[PDB]
This record gives sequence, C-alpha cells and structure tokens, in this order.
Amino acid sequence: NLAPLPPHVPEHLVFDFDMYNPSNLSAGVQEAWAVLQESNVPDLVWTRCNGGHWIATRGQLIREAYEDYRHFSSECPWIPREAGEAFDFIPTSMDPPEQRQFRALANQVVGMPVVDKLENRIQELACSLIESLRPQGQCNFTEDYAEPFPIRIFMLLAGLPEEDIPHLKYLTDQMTRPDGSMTFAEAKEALYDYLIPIIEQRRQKPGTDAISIVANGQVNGRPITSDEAKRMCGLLLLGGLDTVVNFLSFSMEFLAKSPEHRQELIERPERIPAACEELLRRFSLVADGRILTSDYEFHGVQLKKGDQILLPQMLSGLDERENAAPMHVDFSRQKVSHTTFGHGSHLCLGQHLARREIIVTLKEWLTRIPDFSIAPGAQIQHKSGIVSGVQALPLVWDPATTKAV
Ligand code: HEM
Ligand SMILES: Clc1cc(Cl)cc(Cl)c1
Ligand SMILES: [K+]
Repeated sequence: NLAPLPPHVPEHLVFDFDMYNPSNLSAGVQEAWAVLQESNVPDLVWTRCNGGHWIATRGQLIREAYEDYRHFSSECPWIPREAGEAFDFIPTSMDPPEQRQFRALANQVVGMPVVDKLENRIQELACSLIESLRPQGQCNFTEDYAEPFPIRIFMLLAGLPEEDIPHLKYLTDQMTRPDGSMTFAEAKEALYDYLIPIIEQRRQKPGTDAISIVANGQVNGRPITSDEAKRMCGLLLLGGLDTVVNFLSFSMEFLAKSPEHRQELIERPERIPAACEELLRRFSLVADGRILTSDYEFHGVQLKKGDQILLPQMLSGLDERENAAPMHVDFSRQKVSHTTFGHGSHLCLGQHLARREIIVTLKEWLTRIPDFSIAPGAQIQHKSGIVSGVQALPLVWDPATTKAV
C-alpha cells in the first residue's frame, strides 16, 4: 500500500495516486488521472504507492523533464522500481548521446517510409475486417478489431506468424498492466526467450522483415550484437502490440457514445485527420517516467538522486493550462496541444504507423458502419498502467444502416 515517506519529501506534497488502480477509474482512466489536475493539487506531488515516487501533473513540467535528459535519465523508466531496473530495452532505456545510434536503426524499420509501403496492406485489412463484421450488427470491438487490425500489421512487418499473437500479447500486457501472474522481469525474460532463436536465424538467412533488418543492422557503422538486437526487437514488439490496440478502443467508444461527432466525420470526411489528433490528445494513454541522475531542485522541489518521477505523457494534453475545456473533444480545436507520442529525444518512432492505422480505421468504419452504439446497458471498464486501455467494448448496430464497399 503506502511506502513510508522518504525524509526529504515534503509531507504537504503527498498525493497517493496509484497509477495501476486509480481512485476515479470508473469515471474513465483519463478522468481518473485528471484528478491530479484538480484545484488544489501541486505541479509536482509524491505518491507513496507502488514503492513511492514523484509525479509531475502539468504539461509545462512534464515537458521540461523529458527535455532534460541529464537530470531525468530514461535508464529506469518504469514503475515500480524493480521493473524500471530490469527494463533494458533499446533505445528506450538509453539517453543521448549513446541512445541515438540505436534510435536511428530502429527508425529505419518502423518509420514513415516503411509506413508508406505498408499503406495498401493496412487498408486491405481494415476493409477485410470491417466488411466481414458489417452484416453481423455487432462485435466486441477489442477482440474483433482493435487487436487484430494493429497486431496483424505489426506481425507482418516483423514477419512473425500470427499463431504467436496470444502469447506475445499476454507477455506485453504483463508489462503495461500486470495482472499479477508475472513480474516485469519474468515477462521480459520470456519475451527475450522468444526472440533469441529468431534473431540468430534471421542472422544467417537475412529476410526483409523488421527483425532481420535490426538483426543484421549497424549502429553508426559497427555491427549490432545479437543481444543488442534482442533488446531492440523486444521493444518494437512492445510498441507494436500494446499501443494502437488500446487507443482505437478509446476512440471508437467515444464515437459510439457521440452521434454528433460521428455525423461530423460522415458529412465532412476531410476532417478525419484533425479528429485523429484531437482524439489522440483527448484519449492519450501512455505514462512512463525517469530517474534522477543526481540531487536536483526542480520547480521549488528537492529531488534526490535515485528518486523516480512519473512524467505522464497522458496529462499534458488534458492540462487546462494547455487546452481550454480539455475534456471536450472538438474536431475543430485550433491548436491541439499534447505529448501523446512523448516529448524529447525519445519521441515515438511509431507515430506515423499509429496515425495511418488510426486514420484508415476511422475512414473505413464510418464508410460501412456510420451508425453504431455501445451494447445496451453495457458498463465500460478501463484499466490503468504504463499504457491504459479498455477491457471490452461491445458494439451493436442495425445491418440495414450499413453499406458495403
Ligand atoms: C497510439 C499509439 C502510440 C503511442 C501513444 C505511443 C507513445 C509512445 C511514447 C509516449 C513513447 C516515449 C517513451 C519514453 O519517452 O519513455 C514511445 C516510444 C516509442 N514507441 Fe510509440 N507509441 C505508439 C505506437 C507505437 C508503435 C505502433 C510503434 C512501433 C512498433 C511504437 C514504437 C516506439 C518506439 C520504438 C519507441 C522508442 C523511442 C526511443 O526510446 O527513442 N510506438 N511511444
Ligand atoms: Cl515505455 C513504452 C515503450 C514503447 Cl515501445 C511504447 C510505449 Cl506506448 C511505451
Ligand atoms: K534499467
């Protein structure tokens, strides 16, 4: 429950927020986290939960911390601390200057150029998936679309067989939202155990998949180690299975509950992209953090070398000091401001892939199923963690209102 308050942490700045089971969860994860932005909550608080750590509650501080990699190292980026210490993925667990040489190689496998080529294939699967669901007049969105659409595309980029999805997604989720069956340490080992034989195999018969490309790659000219490649592939895997999956569910849930918005995108299709950014702001869902390299006074607070601080990428865009009426989805919002894909040297390499997936989803679903709602009486539950998500989303619609392409 609560870790004893470190001697150096001010008693008045304690706000025991639990990132894996927030108080207000039933109001929605974002509303649960937004409690940290209420009227008398400080810019920086200390929660005694999960072993104890700082939490920056406003975008201005969240932004400076991410920019200041000398004081806030990504080396122990996960909470609780034990997870943070075993977290050795590349390049995420590294800080410039060493981080860069690997970030470039990772960028080559999932970046915009790679996305452009994946284009037609992504669209085909969105359609294949939506049309096949169309005439049923119902589906449980998380397992019938949110998960297979994103993951499949990733399993293809990685050139991995879909039969492995259940195992990999189980491991990934134990990392983002552990249910207790396994520790971060155990989850990563099993993921590292999965990859090893693949990395050695694609290192002898080099294919064109992302795995082969990282396995046979070079960092600023010298050869990548088998181990370096594993730590890098493991992260990509994490980034491919538990990001978009969850975000799509948040967006589609909001759309199921707001006909007005649906209609806006139906009547005015050119707004889909902007709506996509606005949805990313509103339904932001990642929160990881950093560890203090030395003792440092930050915004009037004494941080002690070794303290962990959670910098909720999720919170920036929900900050009223960044966007007025933040909880309000406005597809015409003139300055959509957020840090949903992060901030600093670790900006999300997969945002171009994520945006395309999101925008093709909106376009193709609204085209075939403009009217849909949450199943009657269904009580939607969110889940909080490093990546927040949706437990299930039952959707229903009248087949008669649909249109095949
Ligand atoms: C809605 C979708 C997504 C969101 C909100 C998101 C968010 C983030 C955030 C917040 C970070 C920064 C972590 C930090 O600073 O510790 C990050 C890093 C990263 N993400 Fe994304 N992500 C998404 C989708 C993806 C996808 C589809 C991939 C590709 C598999 C991916 C690959 C990566 C990589 C490789 C990094 C690490 C960059 C580095 O550490 O330099 N992400 N992402
Ligand atoms: Cl820590 C982390 C790492 C990746 Cl790859 C994606 C997200 Cl969302 C968080
Ligand atoms: K570590």
